Amino acid sequence: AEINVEATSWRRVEVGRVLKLENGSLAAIVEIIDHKRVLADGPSSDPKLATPRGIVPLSRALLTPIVIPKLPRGARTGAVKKAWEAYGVDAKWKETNWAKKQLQQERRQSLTDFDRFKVMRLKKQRRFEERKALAKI
Amino acid sequence: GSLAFLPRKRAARHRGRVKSFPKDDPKKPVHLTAAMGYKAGMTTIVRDLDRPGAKAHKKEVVEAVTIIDCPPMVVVGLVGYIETPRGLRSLTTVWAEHLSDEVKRRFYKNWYKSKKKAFTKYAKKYAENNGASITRELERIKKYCTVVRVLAHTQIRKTPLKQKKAHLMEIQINGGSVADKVEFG
Amino acid sequence: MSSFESVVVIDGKGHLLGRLASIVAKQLLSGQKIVVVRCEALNISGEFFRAKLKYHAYLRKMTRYNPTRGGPFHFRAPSRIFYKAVRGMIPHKTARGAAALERLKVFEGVPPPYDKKKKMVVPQALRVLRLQPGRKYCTVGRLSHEVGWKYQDVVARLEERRKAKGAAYYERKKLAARQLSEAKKAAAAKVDPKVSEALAAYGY
Amino acid sequence: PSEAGHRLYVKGRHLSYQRGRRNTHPKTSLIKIEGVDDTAAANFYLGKRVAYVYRAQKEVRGTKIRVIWGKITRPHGNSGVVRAKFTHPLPARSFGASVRIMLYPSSI
RNA sequence: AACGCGACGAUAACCCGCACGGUAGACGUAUAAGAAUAGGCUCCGGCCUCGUAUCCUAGCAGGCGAUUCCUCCGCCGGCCUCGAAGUGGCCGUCGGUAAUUCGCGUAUUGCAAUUUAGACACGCGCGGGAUCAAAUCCUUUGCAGACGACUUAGAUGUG
RNA sequence: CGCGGGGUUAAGGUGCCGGAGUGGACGCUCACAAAAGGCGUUAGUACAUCUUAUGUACUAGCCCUGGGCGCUCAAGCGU
Repeated sequence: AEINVEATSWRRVEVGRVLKLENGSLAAIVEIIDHKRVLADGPSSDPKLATPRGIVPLSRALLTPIVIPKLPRGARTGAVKKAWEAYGVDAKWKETNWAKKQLQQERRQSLTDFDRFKVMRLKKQRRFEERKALAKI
Repeated sequence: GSLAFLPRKRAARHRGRVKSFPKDDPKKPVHLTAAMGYKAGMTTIVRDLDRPGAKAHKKEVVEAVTIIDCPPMVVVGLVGYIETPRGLRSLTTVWAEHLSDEVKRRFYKNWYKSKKKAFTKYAKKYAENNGASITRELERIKKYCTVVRVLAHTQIRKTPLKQKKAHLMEIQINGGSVADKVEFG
Repeated sequence: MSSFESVVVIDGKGHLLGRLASIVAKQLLSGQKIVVVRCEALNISGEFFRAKLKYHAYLRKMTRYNPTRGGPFHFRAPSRIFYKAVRGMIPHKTARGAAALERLKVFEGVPPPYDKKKKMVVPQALRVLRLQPGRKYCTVGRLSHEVGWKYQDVVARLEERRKAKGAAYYERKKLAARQLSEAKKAAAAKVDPKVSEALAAYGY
Repeated sequence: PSEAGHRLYVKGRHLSYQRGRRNTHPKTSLIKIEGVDDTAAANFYLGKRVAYVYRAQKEVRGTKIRVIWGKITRPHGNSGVVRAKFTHPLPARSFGASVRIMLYPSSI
């Protein structure tokens, strides 16, 4: 009576699932409209992560592993903000690897030409300790 | 006349290409696939028939046969064939020492005007130790080819004919892995 | 994102025929050299038998074809089925059109120049990105094999050999991935950590 | 030794002239700048100098290199293609040939 | 396929004169798993929207001498490897070699007017004196022959 | 409707040939002729059972029968 099934465990869409829009802002689903549209809201204190309450097309969105546990359905902006601060969505999103890639990307894009000359010089110094280590092993 | 043979055209080659070989499987023993002979003549045979269902059982069929002379076949060369999306192709061919006289006059056209230096720097390559190339060439046959045909000729010097020019064809070795049929070759 | 390459090699597996042909023909006219490998692994949408009528329909509307250049010749290999697609998308009666086809170079399987090189993919012509999941599709290899292509088992066996060589390539790349990651961890203790934070504050 | 490049230009390709179905006007040319994909990126390259460099198989100044100079006038389409006007129109057989887009005049 | 192709055998030189140094488009023209997309990878810790990545990248178009480093690159040999339309690895010789820290010269090319720098085919291509190797022709032959056409055999020999 | 430079358009178009979107939203489809045959799919209407989800007939789509290349979560149709 042993069953070994290796299938794909996708992420549910549900009330409480927070999702990522393309502008870098998060929103918590509070009621599902159709198979293609849900209505969501992000009450984050961060100006970069805030999202107005409204319809989010799921094609434009991306499902994140974070989920609010017992978010009531159709909860108004105050009630989602209460669950937002209690569960700490912003802290969990910063730990999420998707945000580190975003923060790496933004810091890379803000590099000026003179700070680009550091990195060319600076990776060269780091690379030199890499090669005597690589030649050792 | 049959449409499968018309339009009628002369054979562009006197010997005639075999055009088809039996299919090869490794499980059989190593053996060759063809030989050349010389049409000497034809005679009469009486035979004790033992064919079931035949009213001529245990009786004397009179039949006509042909006598095809077959001189011992001197083996001179080996060829290996590699498989390509544009069909089969020659990857390489290899020969031996001491190539006999009548096989060069096939390689030539005017024996008497020309002088005898066919296969000279090839035999010099065999004697002056480029053996790594023959080690390269024989192993190249082992590793890559999938069809190996041997190169051998008949000898006029044994058979009663007024010619002296030899006759070359390629004869396959089937029945084995690619490793076995080259060491035999 | 609109980068100019010397030659770009397109893997043909899982790519739709005419969408790959339309993208390739625009790059050839723009001045890009194209090499297509695995033309036997291309895909044509719809069931196999729908591909059979349009093969029979093309031979219908042409009285007295040339046996060597056209007619059923074009369907007798997968490489030249694709070449027939790109040629109808390019002004072949102009010298600009002839020049664009000389930039193209199509193959069945992966020849030895191009198995050591990098094979890219075209997202806008991928079958699994453009076709609905329930829709049925055919392979151009089995289209040409049922027309008269003779080397389907040939290109198969050379490809299963190429996988075996590729298996040894990863096993060498595995060991390089161990040593590179180990050397990164090993030299990080003596990496002068005034400068390690400098790279982290710059994105590297 | 440096072992570095010396390129100070963006690479481009001469696509075609300004044309309809069948009426081509040679006095304006179409350039695909490498890296530009929207009309927004094309707005950076407007009024930048553009050179077409080729070889002629005769030395007139000790060199077989000849240059035709021009400028990027306006964006074209939605895909970042730009319109270029040169002192003389580009040949015709340069359709799909390299074009050097300089970074001057600069407003950065 | 006489206007497709592969392998192999045998294969043209010195002297004198004299004319010039292409390519539908190099400028870092760097990057090899396979396979699936109702899954997959792995260092077995974990990881995958994102190639928005990785390598390389400073100096007279990149000098000289140091301090200083045994890192990187290149050429020849050896050992192996690569054949679907052939190539890379390792070792050794030699040459160069900002990971770090300096002292020397660049100008008046006078505020832009070509950044005259790669790869391949042979250096482009020619006229008179100068040498092998074959074939065509010749004689002959008959398994071939309407005529052409085809095939033997002629130079030392089982002629 | 004179000869030129620049800008904007109409009718038509923006997958390639071909300048311009493999653009965005929502559905449907896999190729003569009649109240015609569909145990193909979707959309709507009218009747009947039910702790005492269904099953019968229609209406509307649109399909099976009655320029090249190529396309099918379209490069087809409607807005």
